[PDB]
Amino acid sequence: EPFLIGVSGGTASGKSSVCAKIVQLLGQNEVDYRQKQVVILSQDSFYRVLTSEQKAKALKGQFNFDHPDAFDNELILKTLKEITEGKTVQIPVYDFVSHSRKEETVTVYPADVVLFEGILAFYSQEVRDLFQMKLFVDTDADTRLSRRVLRDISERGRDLEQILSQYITFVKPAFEEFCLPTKKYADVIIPRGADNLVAINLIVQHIQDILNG
Amino acid sequence: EPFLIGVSGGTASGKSSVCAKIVQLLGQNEVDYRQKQVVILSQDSFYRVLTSEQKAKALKGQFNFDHPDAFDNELILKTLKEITEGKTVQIPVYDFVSHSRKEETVTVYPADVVLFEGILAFYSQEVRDLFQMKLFVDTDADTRLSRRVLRDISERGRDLEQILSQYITFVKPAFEEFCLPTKKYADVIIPRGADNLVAINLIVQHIQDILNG
Amino acid sequence: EPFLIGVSGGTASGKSSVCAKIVQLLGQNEVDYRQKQVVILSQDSFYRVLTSEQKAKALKGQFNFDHPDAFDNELILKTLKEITEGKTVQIPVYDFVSHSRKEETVTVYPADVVLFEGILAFYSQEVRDLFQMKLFVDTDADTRLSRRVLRDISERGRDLEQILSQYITFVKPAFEEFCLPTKKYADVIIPRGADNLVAINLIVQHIQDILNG
Amino acid sequence: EPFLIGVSGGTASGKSSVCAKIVQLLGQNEVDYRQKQVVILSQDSFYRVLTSEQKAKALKGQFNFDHPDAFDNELILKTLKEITEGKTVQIPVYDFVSHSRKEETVTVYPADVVLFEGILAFYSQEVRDLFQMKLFVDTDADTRLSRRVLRDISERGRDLEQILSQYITFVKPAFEEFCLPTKKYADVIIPRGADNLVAINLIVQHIQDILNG
Ligand SMILES: Nc1ncnc2c1ncn2[C@@H]1O[C@H](COP(=O)(O)OP(=O)(O)O)[C@@H](O)[C@H]1O
Ligand SMILES: Nc1ncnc2c1ncn2[C@@H]1O[C@H](COP(=O)(O)OP(=O)(O)O)[C@@H](O)[C@H]1O
Ligand SMILES: Nc1ncnc2c1ncn2[C@@H]1O[C@H](COP(=O)(O)OP(=O)(O)O)[C@@H](O)[C@H]1O
Ligand SMILES: Nc1ncnc2c1ncn2[C@@H]1O[C@H](COP(=O)(O)OP(=O)(O)O)[C@@H](O)[C@H]1O
Ligand SMILES: Nc1ccn([C@@H]2O[C@H](COP(=O)(O)O)[C@@H](O)[C@H]2O)c(=O)n1
Ligand SMILES: Nc1ccn([C@@H]2O[C@H](COP(=O)(O)O)[C@@H](O)[C@H]2O)c(=O)n1
Ligand SMILES: Nc1ccn([C@@H]2O[C@H](COP(=O)(O)O)[C@@H](O)[C@H]2O)c(=O)n1
Ligand SMILES: Nc1ccn([C@@H]2O[C@H](COP(=O)(O)O)[C@@H](O)[C@H]2O)c(=O)n1
Ligand SMILES: [Mg+2]
Ligand SMILES: [Mg+2]
Ligand SMILES: [Mg+2]
Ligand SMILES: [Mg+2]
Repeated sequence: EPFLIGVSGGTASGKSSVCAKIVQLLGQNEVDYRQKQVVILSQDSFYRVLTSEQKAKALKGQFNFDHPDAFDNELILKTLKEITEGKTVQIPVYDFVSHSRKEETVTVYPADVVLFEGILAFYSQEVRDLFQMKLFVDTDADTRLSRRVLRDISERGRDLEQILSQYITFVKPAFEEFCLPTKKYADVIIPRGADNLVAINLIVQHIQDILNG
Repeated sequence: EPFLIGVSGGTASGKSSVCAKIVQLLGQNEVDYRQKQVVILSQDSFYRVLTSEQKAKALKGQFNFDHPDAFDNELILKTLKEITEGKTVQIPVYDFVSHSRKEETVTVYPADVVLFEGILAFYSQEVRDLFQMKLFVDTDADTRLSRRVLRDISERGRDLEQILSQYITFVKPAFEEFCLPTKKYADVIIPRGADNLVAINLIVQHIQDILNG
Repeated sequence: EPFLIGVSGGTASGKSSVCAKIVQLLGQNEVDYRQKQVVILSQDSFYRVLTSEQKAKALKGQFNFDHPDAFDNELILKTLKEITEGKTVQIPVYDFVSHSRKEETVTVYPADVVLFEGILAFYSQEVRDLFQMKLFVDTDADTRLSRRVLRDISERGRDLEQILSQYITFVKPAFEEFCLPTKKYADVIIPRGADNLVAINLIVQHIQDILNG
Repeated sequence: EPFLIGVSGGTASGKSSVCAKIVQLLGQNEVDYRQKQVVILSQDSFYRVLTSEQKAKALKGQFNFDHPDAFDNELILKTLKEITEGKTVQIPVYDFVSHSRKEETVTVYPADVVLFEGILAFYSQEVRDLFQMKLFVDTDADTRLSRRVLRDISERGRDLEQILSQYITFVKPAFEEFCLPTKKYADVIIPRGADNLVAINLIVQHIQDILNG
């Protein structure tokens, strides 16, 4: 029943902002949580719980959060399957500042349209096949690195050199090995991320049509 | 005023078939010529009339039909502006077999939506500014060459050797120098071409909305 | 022990002609077979013997000769190791017209320098580690397709349609999945191919040094 | 008489370090300044003197040091021509910390081999034709940005946000518009910059051969 839209692109490409803008333009930020018609799920909500050793390494920017193994892919698939079945689900909340899953959770009631966004949203064939539309937010790597540096220092309490070390060591290689090869599965490529008002209004209009019947 | 959609991409990327699929799905092929609400204009209709020396080289695959100068940009601008003003216009008919413009012209009546497609549709800023939406059909160069070889032999009366010679000598360099750099002006990138049904349906749905108001 | 130089690059990038130009410039074509100091080995000599079903599909351009499995990597490793040990070896002769290995084999006597070239020469780590120098011939995909079409029609008994079909279906995908990713192992990237005289002369000069001691 | 080698690549690709390593391995750092056989000239030595307004903007990372206009190209050409004529020349010394030409200068006596390195070494046809060998140090843009950030903060007294602003606004666009299109003129592409010992020893050996006669 629900129409699932998968959204991918590299880190800091604008995935989160594109999805947030779409939902805001659809007037969903005003709808009762129990009656939202369009919701956004982030693949990062499903990052795995780290062991003491792993967290230690994460604090030093030495843990690989960009490899498919960093995510609980079974939980992702099972949650998406339940959503397609019209079931109400609970989604974990991840804290990038402490590299941990919070205690609080977000309950997702049956929706008509679901946006699932993540750096590896198209990595798994099973997950891919669940999407009726696949969008890829394409932003150059150097541009994304500049955005990631500014974002991580000002929002995630990260140190510049740690960010750059983590990026060169893990983010870049994993993006090239696991994310780029999935771009070919996208139906539509969106450049300029959240500043692309034309592409965004196009998706908004399409979703509204789907909502109207 | 009519809603203009510009469509670009390299040679044989799928521009013509994408526009053709869009109007077919909109049911325009079952509407009388005078009653069509969506019409397709091709930049190739505006190739310049060749001088005798130019045609000579053209017959040997030694003329550059991929340079911006090969198109009558002044006529393109004039024609598109008149269309924007709701005027009925006559446009030339180009024959790829003879590298020449035919005697007959095509009457383009006022339509609600106009698709203008061509390898250098986004080259001119004045032209570019007339499009309310810009689409770029992105298809790999080798895939496109394959498509062009078969198409040119079967539709444009060309022979293998000349096609490859012209491609390597003029088409490839011109694409990199003049076409590729215009990709940044597109609002939406459609990979592969006419087989991309989700992207096509997104544009069809958008156009149907314009037609309904 | 002999100095081994590995050479890779996509199909028709210019690997064979680059190696051929190098030995020609070193004057090896004017030296008796037994006296040659620089020899060329092609990975294509190690294609596997096809089963009846495989040859059937091969005749229709429906067999994947671009997958690592299409080569006998065990024989390649064994042969190269023996050559490294200064042993004389016999290598197979492959016929592209019939997709089969000939009855006769070629005797490879101990040489001071060995050029081993092939589309997947850097795929195997064990093989890769035997090369003291690795060169990757980088030529654009469309340029390469053009070259392959002409070469395959004139040298490998293929017809246009089948070539393009095989290329798009197996060659292109395999290059992106298996060949392209090995480019990172090259020490030197030689663009364009055999027409790159400065790059070729650099390798010739380097080899002449090895020959002089 | 002198053999000129042009070296290009984007900012922080490793151009300076590659050239320095080559000269050091050739034993030139021990030779009397008046008798050096191999010398390195940097295109940055020829940055233009800024006006008061320009310097003000430079202090804010708002001046375009990546456009061909930022360099005194006539002085570059004339100096290279004089060097080819065996003339002794004087080369300005640039200070990145103060965005200015210093008073001190470096005198360059007749050399046998000259390495000229810069982000736009291959931009001018006249300058390009002076080179008998053209090398391009190829390093990914995101990797180069990370290196540039670390370098500018620790060696050029620049602020992080100013570096990123200057990079996004000027460096990246100019690299893509003016530098990338010159890569096609390179004879040899060198990856991994100064860590590529194989490629570096190859150039060293070639130069030594040129020096020996
Ligand atoms: N179009 C843009 N221009 C400049 N900065 C942007 C743009 N889009 C996003 N950013 C910034 O880049 C960072 C990446 O944000 P986000 O939308 O969450 O990307 P992603 O979800 O792919 O990681 C954010 O800090 C955001 O404010
Ligand atoms: N998905 C596809 N698979 C096989 N052939 C295709 C596909 N898409 C287009 N073609 C063919 O490729 C050629 C390029 O066609 P066209 O749509 O006219 O591109 P363009 O208008 O950009 O030049 C045509 O002969 C067309 O029928
Ligand atoms: N610079 C060039 N210009 C035109 N044709 C070329 C050039 N270089 C190679 N070719 C041709 O392209 C084809 C590819 O040849 P080859 O050297 O065998 O490449 P590879 O060994 O990588 O498959 C050959 O038919 C060859 O003669
Ligand atoms: N191979 C490398 N690995 C890590 N850092 C490097 C490497 N090569 C250079 N760097 C660093 O990157 C910066 C770029 O240096 P440089 O050689 O001067 O490049 P360019 O001359 O192209 O600007 C320097 O601060 C240097 O120490
Ligand atoms: N604890 C974590 C979890 C993820 N991440 C990063 O978050 C990125 C994915 O989130 P964005 O799509 O929002 O960029 C990954 O590239 C990864 O390196 C992190 O830096 N620390
Ligand atoms: N007489 C002509 C006119 C155009 N052309 C080619 O047609 C192409 C543009 O049309 P397509 O977008 O349909 O490929 C150009 O790349 C150009 O080389 C040609 O081959 N002969
Ligand atoms: N029987 C065979 C064996 C190999 N090949 C092709 O030969 C190529 C490898 O040789 P080149 O490097 O000379 O191009 C592969 O891309 C493969 O498709 C073929 O077309 N038929
Ligand atoms: N005053 C100056 C002059 C040049 N530059 C930078 O120096 C770079 C070129 O030097 P590198 O090749 O050493 O990176 C340019 O990208 C330019 O932005 C600067 O940041 N301030
Ligand atoms: Mg995000
Ligand atoms: Mg067309
Ligand atoms: Mg070959
Ligand atoms: Mg430098």
